[PDB]
Amino acid sequence: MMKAKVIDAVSFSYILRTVGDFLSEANFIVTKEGIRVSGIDPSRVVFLDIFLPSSYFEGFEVSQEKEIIGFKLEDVNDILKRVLKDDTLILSSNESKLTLTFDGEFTRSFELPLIQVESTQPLEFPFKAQLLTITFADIIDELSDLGEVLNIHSKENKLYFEVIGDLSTAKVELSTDNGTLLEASGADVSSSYGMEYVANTTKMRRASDSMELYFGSQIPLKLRFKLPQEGYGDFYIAPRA
Amino acid sequence: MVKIVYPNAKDFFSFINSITNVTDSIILNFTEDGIFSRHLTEDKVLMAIMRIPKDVLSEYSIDSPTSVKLDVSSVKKILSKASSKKATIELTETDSGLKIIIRDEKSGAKSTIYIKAEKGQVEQLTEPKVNLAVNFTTDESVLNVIAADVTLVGEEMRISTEEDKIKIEAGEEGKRYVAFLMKDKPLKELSIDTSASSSYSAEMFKDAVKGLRGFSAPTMVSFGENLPMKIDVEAVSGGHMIFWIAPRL
Amino acid sequence: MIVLFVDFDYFYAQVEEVLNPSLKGKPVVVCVFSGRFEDSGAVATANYEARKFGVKAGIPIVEAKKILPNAVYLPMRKEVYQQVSSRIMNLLREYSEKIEIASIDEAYLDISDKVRDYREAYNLGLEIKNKILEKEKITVTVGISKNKVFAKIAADMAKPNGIKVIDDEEVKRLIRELDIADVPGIGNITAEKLKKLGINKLVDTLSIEFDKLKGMIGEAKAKYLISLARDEYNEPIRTRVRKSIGRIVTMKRNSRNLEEIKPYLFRAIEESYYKLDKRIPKAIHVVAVTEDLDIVSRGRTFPHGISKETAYSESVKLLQKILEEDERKIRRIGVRFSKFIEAIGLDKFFDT
Repeated sequence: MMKAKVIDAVSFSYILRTVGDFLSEANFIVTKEGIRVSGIDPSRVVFLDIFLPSSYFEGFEVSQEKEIIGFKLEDVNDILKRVLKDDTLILSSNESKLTLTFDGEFTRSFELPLIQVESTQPLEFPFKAQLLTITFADIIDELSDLGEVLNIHSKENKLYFEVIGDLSTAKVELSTDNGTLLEASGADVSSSYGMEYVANTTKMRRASDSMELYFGSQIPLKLRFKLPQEGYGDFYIAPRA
Repeated sequence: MVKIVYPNAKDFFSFINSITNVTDSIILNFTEDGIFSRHLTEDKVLMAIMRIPKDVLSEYSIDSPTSVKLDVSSVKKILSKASSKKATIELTETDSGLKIIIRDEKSGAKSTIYIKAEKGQVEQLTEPKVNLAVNFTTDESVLNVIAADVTLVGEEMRISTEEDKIKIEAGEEGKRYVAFLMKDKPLKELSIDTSASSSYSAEMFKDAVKGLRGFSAPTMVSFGENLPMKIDVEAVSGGHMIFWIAPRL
Repeated sequence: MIVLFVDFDYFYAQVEEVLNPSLKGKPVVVCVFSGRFEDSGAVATANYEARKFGVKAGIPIVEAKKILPNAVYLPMRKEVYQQVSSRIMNLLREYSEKIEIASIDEAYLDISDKVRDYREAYNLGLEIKNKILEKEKITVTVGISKNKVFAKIAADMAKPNGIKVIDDEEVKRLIRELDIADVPGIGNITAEKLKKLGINKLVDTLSIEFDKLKGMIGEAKAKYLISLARDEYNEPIRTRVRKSIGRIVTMKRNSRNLEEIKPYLFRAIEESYYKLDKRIPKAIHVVAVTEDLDIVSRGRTFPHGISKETAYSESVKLLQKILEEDERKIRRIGVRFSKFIEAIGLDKFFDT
């Protein structure tokens, strides 16, 4: 049995919508540290790993050193869309059900029977950058409709996003020298990624102020969206063949 | 010859549109007491009733009690003129149906529609004759929350009393919803004579709730143990829109 | 067919008399006390002494009290009436199985297989009356006729503590001679139009256009009154409400061939929906009996109903699943439906 009041229900719902672009179902892994969600999408291109620390919540309570709560992303996300302006959201569980309760102008709970979800598991990067998440999201939202492939390269600690689609192209330079990068260092390295996967994560702007981008040649793109406290939403995206 | 002047055109359109939640075609009945319309869905589970006492009309004149049938296309004509502006509506019979004049109150013109419509013979207004043990007052925003919630979770909803609250439940196999309504959270009023529960089509409840649109007044909901639910809203300019929903037994 | 209808006399109030025989012969009024104030509510049932003075079911308690200030007013004790009624229904089941319990105080027995004719039916009604008086001290009225509606008219004409047969000759007379408002099912709301339509008798509905009957009206009531007047109404006695409905059929040969099994499964579906009628099922199971007489089934639930088309397509998928999951030949194939959605019309709240 556990219980947690979500301090930012909007951030919480955008995190779960992002997870749901990749996963049909998942386990909340609940410990006194907080709540973890990990998985690999069906195509096996993307591995994600979210950690919401106990401080992300209010009145976080646990009965168990580890509680595994299986759920369908779409069902949870459907319910989260039902949140009202002044609602507090409280997650709770027992042996049989996950409950989402909205406490506001009146009280409303939605229950979902637990489902059995097979648990899941799977390194350093030649290049590393830090940037605001809003900066990443603005740039990607713009490039994402131009083609199916995001090309990423670095040269002399500058980062370049390029897209060449069927009809149009773009090239964005990101660097400390201009408005857009916080820190960056490493080798001159080039790789390409499926744009739809990267475009999905721009929702993380509603939960995250800064992020880490890591990549190298023929290795994954890691996007760490840093959350309040010790929290993160990591997405690892396999390089194109 | 039937001649009517409604002081609030906005409410007039709200009534017409509200009835449309139950039928595509509308029958208006002109009686000695005023105007009413009464329609049920094909399965008879949901009824819409518009009642307008003549004492809230600016002018009301009939020769004999008479009905006028507005087909789907006539309903569409009338609603195509729907507006929020302050206006008056003059409704008069013609040889082939009705004339409707809408008169803008603040400067100031008027526009007309001609409706081809079968006439005649008022059928009596019949409602459930039922004693309803539980009543509460709320508004359209709350009921719309409830309707969207129930409809997301199940085909059927159950409403009951539990101590001094109303409990609303819906669900399919494990997947359930439960809400509690009480006085001041969020209910404006709550009267529980005797404890009661009934179950209803969530879709029919949602349709009745759509029929509250445009009315600002508080909405009253009444139900009893395995009895029809009554939903009643009084228009600002006078007269009521009422929906009845048959229970699941 | 011979229907024997039992109507318990002034039931709730009669039970109070059994419990306190010092009440018998005085006005007794059993009330449902609601509601927001002193004496809020309605009379549930009054004994005949009370009824004499116009105190009866549905009148407000306050209006009853004005008329009969010194009558005995009792609150409704439903548990007690229910216990007594269940016992009596149980006694009636011993006469015929074969029984539709229509309400707490009304049951229809099909005794077509128990008696030869109305004279034997009559004597069986006296035994039933004697039995129920001996076991429960309750008097009842028995009505005997060829269908449920005329059995009930016979009991209406005979109550309280009565017994009446309406035979074939009298059925023919009453179609002509009986006020249409006295026909079971037809409330004052339908009948009071026909009074002004020149339809004062059951027979008067044979001279009106069938379409003109739907009407004032309504199709289902039209097919009801017309087949009564036509003397073609029967019956039948509906025993307990089933939780699942379906059909299984034997195939000419053992098979695992979808194309050979399908016509049998579709016909089971067809037979099934006829029986469901107005009931919309939420669940469907396909049931197979294997060559070696094992049973294998698979089902699915659809939160909104299952139409016959949905049942056609879903049943094939569930049969495919069986075939994928069991290596054996099947010999019988069938379908069952359950978890019914049953809507009742706002009708049943207008009458009367």
